[PDB]
Amino acid sequence: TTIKDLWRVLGRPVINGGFIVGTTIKPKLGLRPQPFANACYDFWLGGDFIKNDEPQGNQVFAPFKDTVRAVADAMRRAQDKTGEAKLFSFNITADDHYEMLARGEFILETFADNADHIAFLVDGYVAGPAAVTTARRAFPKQYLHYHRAGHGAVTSPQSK
Amino acid sequence: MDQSNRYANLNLKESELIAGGRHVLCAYIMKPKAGFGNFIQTAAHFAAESSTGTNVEVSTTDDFTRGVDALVYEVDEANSLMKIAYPIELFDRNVIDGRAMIASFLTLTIGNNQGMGDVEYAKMYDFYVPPAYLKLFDGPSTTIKDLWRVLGRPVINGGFIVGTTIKPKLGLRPQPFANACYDFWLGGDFIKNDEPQGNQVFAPFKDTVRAVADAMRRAQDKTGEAKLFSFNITADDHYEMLARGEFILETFADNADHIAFLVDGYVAGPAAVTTARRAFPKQYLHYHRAGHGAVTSPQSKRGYTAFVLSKMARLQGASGIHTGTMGFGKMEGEAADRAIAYMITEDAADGPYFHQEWLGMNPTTPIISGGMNALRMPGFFDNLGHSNLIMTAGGGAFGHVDGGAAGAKSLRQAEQCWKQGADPVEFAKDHREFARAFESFPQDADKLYPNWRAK
Amino acid sequence: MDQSNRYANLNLKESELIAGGRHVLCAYIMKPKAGFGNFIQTAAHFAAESSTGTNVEVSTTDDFTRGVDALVYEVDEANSLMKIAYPIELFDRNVIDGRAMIASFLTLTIGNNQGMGDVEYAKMYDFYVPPAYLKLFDGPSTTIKDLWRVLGRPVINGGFIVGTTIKPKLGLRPQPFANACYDFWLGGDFIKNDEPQGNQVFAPFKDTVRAVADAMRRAQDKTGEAKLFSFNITADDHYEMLARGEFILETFADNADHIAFLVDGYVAGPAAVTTARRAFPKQYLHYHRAGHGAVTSPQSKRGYTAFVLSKMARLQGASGIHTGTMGFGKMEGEAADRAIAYMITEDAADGPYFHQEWLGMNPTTPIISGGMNALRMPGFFDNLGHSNLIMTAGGGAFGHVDGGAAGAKSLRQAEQCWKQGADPVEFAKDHREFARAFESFPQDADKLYPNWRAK
Ligand SMILES: O=C(O)[C@@](O)(COP(=O)(O)O)[C@H](O)[C@H](O)COP(=O)(O)O
Ligand SMILES: O=C(O)[C@@](O)(COP(=O)(O)O)[C@H](O)[C@H](O)COP(=O)(O)O
Ligand SMILES: [Mg+2]
Ligand SMILES: [Mg+2]
Ligand SMILES: [Mg+2]
Repeated sequence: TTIKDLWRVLGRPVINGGFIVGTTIKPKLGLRPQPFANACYDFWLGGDFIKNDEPQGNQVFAPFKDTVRAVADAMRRAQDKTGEAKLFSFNITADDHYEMLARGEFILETFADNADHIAFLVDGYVAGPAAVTTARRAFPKQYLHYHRAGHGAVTSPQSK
Repeated sequence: MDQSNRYANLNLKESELIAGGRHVLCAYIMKPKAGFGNFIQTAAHFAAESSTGTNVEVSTTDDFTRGVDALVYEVDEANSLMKIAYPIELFDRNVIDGRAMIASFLTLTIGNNQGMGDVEYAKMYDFYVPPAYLKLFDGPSTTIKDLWRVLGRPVINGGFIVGTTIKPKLGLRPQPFANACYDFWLGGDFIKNDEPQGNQVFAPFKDTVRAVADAMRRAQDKTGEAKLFSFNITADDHYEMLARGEFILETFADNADHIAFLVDGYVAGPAAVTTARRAFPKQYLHYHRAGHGAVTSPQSKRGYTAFVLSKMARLQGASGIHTGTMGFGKMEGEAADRAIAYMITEDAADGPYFHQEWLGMNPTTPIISGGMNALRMPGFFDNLGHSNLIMTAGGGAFGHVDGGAAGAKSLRQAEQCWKQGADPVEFAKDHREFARAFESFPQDADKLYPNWRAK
Repeated sequence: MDQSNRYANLNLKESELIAGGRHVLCAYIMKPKAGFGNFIQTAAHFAAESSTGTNVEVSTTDDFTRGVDALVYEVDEANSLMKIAYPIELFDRNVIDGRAMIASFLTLTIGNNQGMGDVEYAKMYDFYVPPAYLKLFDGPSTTIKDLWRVLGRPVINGGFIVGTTIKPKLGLRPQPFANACYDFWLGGDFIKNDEPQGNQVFAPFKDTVRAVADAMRRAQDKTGEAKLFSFNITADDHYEMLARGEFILETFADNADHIAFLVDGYVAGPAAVTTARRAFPKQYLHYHRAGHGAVTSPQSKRGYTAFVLSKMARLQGASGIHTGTMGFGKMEGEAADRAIAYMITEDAADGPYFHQEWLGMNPTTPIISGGMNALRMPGFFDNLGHSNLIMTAGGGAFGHVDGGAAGAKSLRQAEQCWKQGADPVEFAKDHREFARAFESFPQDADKLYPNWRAK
């Protein structure tokens, strides 16, 4: 999957479809499910793309399924309001391969006719190539968002 | 009962329906049966039985239902033409991934309406899919580009892939089968299972696959060239399809990307094609269409055309599909079928009724097969205009007087001749295998190149 | 070119081929295209392209291949009849369980031969399967018997199942849909999804299943009788079919054995039917055949007949398949189609050309649908000879002047009328719901019972 598949969903030209306006939901952690979805709604009124901050997942104060449901609702309300398509990149990073599947499958089922508006984010450096490949091979039809948190430990020029 | 007031609106503009992007348009050649309704009444009933209605009024109908009625927006009784617009909301979607299914498109647009007692016949010649519906289809994940890469050819316009079908269609035991594979590969690139070849009692699946894997390695070592095979994994049982595919990929090991998977999509159905498409997206999906002639034939006035079948196949995710020899081979076909090739390869193309933008959806390769040989190829390429495709000649190769290997080279040389724009008879003078194709099929040479006995 | 020497042996006796039990026999109505070979030459080539050969001689052919050739063993040009014997060794088998697949049968017996350029048309009217091949097919695992048991009827000859299809075909949102279900169930037994109903954006699958499950519980409490529903689980993607099937069974819980699974077997293909058959063998498999008319119609001279389709469906494992209204409804059909019902229900039955022993393979129910109502039912039953079947009337029930519940009862009473051998008009005097069907469909009542308004 490429930006082209994101351009197509947005109704942009598939060749040089241009700039995708995005944000990361902040606070990095701490927003409970509905406050999270409200911020998503607010940004989508002016922007295209929203990613989970890299650690956001299934924290005790923001349960995964409740948060996904609220975000799906926010997407529908924002698209109804603006008349334009909106995208979200969900973090499905996990140690357990089957947890990654369970997260991805629930998201795609929840979003339903907006399923192709969904990207899957993987913390590829800390979880490893194995996590990246899990998402790549299980969900090839969903835009695979490689997040590289932790990479700086080696990639920094300070490192030799 | 007359349902034209509800299911017909000829004041609708086709250009506005397209621009709106909320409708699938279908163009039919339909004729009402005598002793029922007139053209519009029948067309209206047709639309109803294909969307929201039945043959009588029901109390359960509400205003929301009426909003999604399929509408007859254009008719031309003189040419028996009928055009229907389907609100895209009608078509079924997967619960698991929100994507489209061609089975739904088929059920509504060409299902029960094919059995209506008040219709004599009705055939779909074209359909239009808008972006919002188009982007929900799988589309091809693998293309000829990936075959070109394995062969070491340029990934852009990598050219002609010389192929064949193993003959006998059935009867070769595992090693005789593999020996035929080895022989052809000495001169050619591509080999497919004949469509019924699988796990016959006299040619067990695993033994045949093993022998062919060995044959591939021996041919690649001998020639120093990469070789391809398209294995039939068609089955009723989804898990049989997986088991066959998985064994093939494991057996071939480091040659696993040399493997294509063949599916008899028309008789086994869209479900079988999708099984292969979704389970093995990294393997070239070879859509074989055996049985299609029952409806696509011009002799038939029912079902859908070969154009329609090919266009559906692209949405389904076929890496390549058989498009026929366009009148140059043994099967029914027309030169005008070139338009079928263009519709499945280009990003923008014209159908008989609708222009289609594919929005960067991957192309489907035209696979040329059916009584082709070296002599018939130049004419075929002239009509199509390019050779960026797969062509197979079973009889044309193994029926070569000098054997399968020579047969393969005759196909290679035949395309080189067309590419060079040379005269076939003159070209043959400096190309033995191609020249020997004249003697292999003298009846063809006599008809195609009168007074060829120059040699 | 001329292959009659190899692929034709008219000295073969059909009785010995049958007694031999080593051949699948197929009967075609074929016409050669003008300007090619005669009948036997064309039939021979037909056999070649359907078994071991191609349109030319190949060097790879050995004596073993010659042994499994399909043979033309009978011809009658005057009647355009052609009979071919296929050695059962030709047909593909599963690696995983050694069982048969109908895809192979289709690919060989009615695949590529439907596109041959030298053939004008060819249609299969009958086929024979010998024991050695017959026993390798799944057959039905669930039958009407399992529905009768749920209803509390005798498991042998449990009688008529009063059914309907929910109309509008599409457009009812979840709760209006469930309301229509509840209403009909007050008078009827069985409800099926209209064939395209699934997971439309305005009627999400899981919400609809939930609403229908609630409707079933409410209707059963109210009536004190068991109620059945047949859900469409058709999809391109095998896993989409499973996801739908599993959710339904879990949702209905202690009513799970009240559930049938409907599959559009013709457009989705044999692969889809088999997915449901093998994944849910304990759930009634409802084979819906939308699209079939494109080949089975007598207007078509290609493909195969409805008889052939039905016979295959029994092998495939269909619990029931639509067999049509046999001329009494809105779809194309003839009274002689009664023979189709007999072939799929009995252990021994005659086809147009072949007698078939089924060796105790489970029966397939004749499912009657298409423009039926209370008024049309007696005539239909007279021609068939029994009412041990499922009949649905969508428009016939929800088009009833007093609503779905009254519609349901009118169908019940219509069958009660026929079984009692009473005169419909006289019977109506003491059965209001049935009498009100006359007023619901006055054009039907006028022809079927001319002076019904007098009384
Ligand atoms: O069985 C055959 O006849 C072929 O292997 C061709 O063999 P030859 O090369 O020996 O003729 C192909 O399956 C047909 O061409 C299919 O037809 P289409 O491509 O029209 O669907
Ligand atoms: O969509 C329909 O028309 C039906 O639900 C009948 O509705 P009605 O009762 O309102 O006519 C059935 O699918 C057809 O009968 C199929 O034909 P067949 O059984 O011949 O395959
Ligand atoms: Mg971050
Ligand atoms: Mg073939
Ligand atoms: Mg129906």
